[PDB]
Amino acid sequence: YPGGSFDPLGLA
Amino acid sequence: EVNKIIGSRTAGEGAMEYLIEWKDGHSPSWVPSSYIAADVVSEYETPWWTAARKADEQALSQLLEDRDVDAVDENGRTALLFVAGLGSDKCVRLLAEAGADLDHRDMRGGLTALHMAAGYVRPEVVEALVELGADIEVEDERGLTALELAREILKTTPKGNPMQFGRRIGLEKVINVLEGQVF
Ligand SMILES: [Cl-]
Repeated sequence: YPGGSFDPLGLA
Repeated sequence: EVNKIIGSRTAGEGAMEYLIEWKDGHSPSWVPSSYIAADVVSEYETPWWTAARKADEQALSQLLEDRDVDAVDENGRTALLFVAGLGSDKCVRLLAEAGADLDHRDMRGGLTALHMAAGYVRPEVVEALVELGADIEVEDERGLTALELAREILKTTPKGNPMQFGRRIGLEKVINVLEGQVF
């Protein structure tokens, strides 16, 4: 992953 | 002759098909979403995808009736994926009762409800999913199961860091839940 980053949905 | 959409179902993959009530008085048909006007389709779907995002328990409840519970957007997500992602234990149990496919995989990565509940670190939801009977062995398009993915994200979260320390306890619980299924 790109760091801890995980927003496959788009909530940000 | 298009009066209104009075039903829906998914076709092929990431593609809706709707049940048509005609005004002129014939039988109801099914049509490919692209056959009918965009703003007709929009006024039908928009409430659903709005509610899904706000994880609104009761909206979803009344919008259920002739609509396909696993209605999919363009990326193959269903409202179950969105609500798992937002942590709504309720919306998950609601949609579960309605008959939503727990093992549904979206198409932008193969992800499922569990991957989302694990990804956004949603321990309560992960519990509900396992308990409702989701298959925990389902793999995403990298081969990763839900569990493996918690492990993978956990590794990369800065360890002696007071700020991301919250997620830490989070990911651990996710892992506790899922491992209690394998071991
Ligand atoms: Cl949760």
